[PDB]
Amino acid sequence: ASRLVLKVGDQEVKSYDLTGGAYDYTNAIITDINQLPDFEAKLSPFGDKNLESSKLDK
Amino acid sequence: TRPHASISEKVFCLIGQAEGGEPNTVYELRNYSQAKRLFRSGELLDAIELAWGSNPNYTAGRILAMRIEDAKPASAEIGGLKITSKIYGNVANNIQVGLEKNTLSDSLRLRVIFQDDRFNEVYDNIGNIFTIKYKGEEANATFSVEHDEETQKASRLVLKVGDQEVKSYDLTGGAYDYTNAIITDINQLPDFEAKLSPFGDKNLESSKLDKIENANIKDKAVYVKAVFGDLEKQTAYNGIVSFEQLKTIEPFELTKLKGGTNGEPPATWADKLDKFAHEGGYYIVPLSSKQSVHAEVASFVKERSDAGEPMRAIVGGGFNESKEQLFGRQASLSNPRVSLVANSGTFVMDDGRKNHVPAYMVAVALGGLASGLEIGESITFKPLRVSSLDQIYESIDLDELNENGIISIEFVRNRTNTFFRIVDDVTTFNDKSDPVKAEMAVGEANDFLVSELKVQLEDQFIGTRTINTSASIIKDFIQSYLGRKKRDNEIQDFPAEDVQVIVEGNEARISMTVYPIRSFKKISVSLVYKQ
Repeated sequence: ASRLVLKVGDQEVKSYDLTGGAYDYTNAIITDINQLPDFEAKLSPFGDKNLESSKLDK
Repeated sequence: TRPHASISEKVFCLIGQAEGGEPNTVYELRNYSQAKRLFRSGELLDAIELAWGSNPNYTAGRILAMRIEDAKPASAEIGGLKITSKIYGNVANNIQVGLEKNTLSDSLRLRVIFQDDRFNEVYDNIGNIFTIKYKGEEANATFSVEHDEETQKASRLVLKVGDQEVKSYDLTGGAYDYTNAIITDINQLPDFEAKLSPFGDKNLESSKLDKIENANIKDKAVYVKAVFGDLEKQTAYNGIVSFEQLKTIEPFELTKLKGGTNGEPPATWADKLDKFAHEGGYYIVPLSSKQSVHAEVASFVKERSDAGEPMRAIVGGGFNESKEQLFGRQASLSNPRVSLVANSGTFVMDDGRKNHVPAYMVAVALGGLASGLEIGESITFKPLRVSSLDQIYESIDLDELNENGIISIEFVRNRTNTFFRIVDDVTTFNDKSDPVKAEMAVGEANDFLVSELKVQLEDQFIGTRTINTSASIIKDFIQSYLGRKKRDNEIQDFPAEDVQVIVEGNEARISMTVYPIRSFKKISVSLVYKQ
């Protein structure tokens, strides 16, 4: 995985660059999505999955 | 709270593929906290801690190290600034820098992020050097700051009441080099006031102030900004990043630096390896692998010794290299001052990871041990503290290796303990008839003794006081020197009566004999049982 992109309508609001940096771990993605006023993110209740963001799926 | 509490002569060299710090420059090392600060990763960081973790008792002294890479720093041009990373290599690309505005103060804000170090800092109140206020009863009052259009240095600060100048502060040079003089003199005027910014002693040079015109003062405490000089004050000696002004500074989005490079593997080593030619190291071990390195290092060492600088290298071939390969490497490396290590293994290390260790790094460990020994003390039978050795060799194989001049390591399981001891210090030079060439400790003692004798002869005689310093005086000086060295036990004995000097003109030809320390190597016991 290289990018996670949030799009409102047709246009990108923000993108999380998963190639490497602040978003090596998914929990940073959860926190930053939660930081956006219009978006929310919540971790799965079944254990601290907490996977590396490079292993996310298309 | 500035005063507070918070909570071996044989210098050794390392060179090879380090993955951190600026390359092509020699670094002198004393503690591995210094190493991690500079050599973040790669074989050099392992090699340093191995040298200082080489032996339970012995350790290497100060280490001279260079990263041999063509690395360059990541950099960016954005806004009115050129941004350069202090880190060298590909990792520098991860650095992200961005300018913002603090609207509450009408001032810039800077942020730098580097996630690998977990480094994240904010710099605030950038600019806003000092405020000006006015109290006169006239309708309005203003000020202006103007530059020299060529250098863009501030040249004047002018205070104007109505349309006309009351007073001007000539910032080109003189009493107003520093802004604090401007503050004091504005405060001296009855109708004007000035107060320094509360956020630190900004106290900038007045030439670095910014261009302002016709700012109305009467209703406002108006800030002079001087953003770039304040940026330099707050960031010049700080952080991972540095800035240069190309244009106007304005906010820009957080941007990754680009262009961080490590460079290709080097095709040759002379132009970088020769930097050790005056650093004063004795032992050197190259962490790199290829035989071209061994040839170039041997040539370098030989040139240094021919130039009067003693040096010796320790080498070891790869992983599990059989005797046939090692003999070919020895035949390609048979000159003295190079020691070939036969074995490779594993090191238990403070990383937690069990390292898989080539013979090059075993030779590193051996160089760290030898540099920690006393001058003239042999690595023979000393412990190595290797974890496990990928060893094919038994007693006859060890004989074959050692007779060929190839250093070998033997695992010994004592009755209740295990240790790895190295059998001998034989050099790669094959002919055993001359132990100065064949044996490393004898050569080391010879090099140090000869250098000392050279220096003492220089001081005593090549001061060139007179030709009347006849041959008998030189003989006496020699004999006194050898007597001192016998007293120090640096030599076993010398003939008192068999030193001769012949002098003719400005030249003295001298011959002497010295008995080297005779080492004792072999024992055989014929145990017999009776009754």
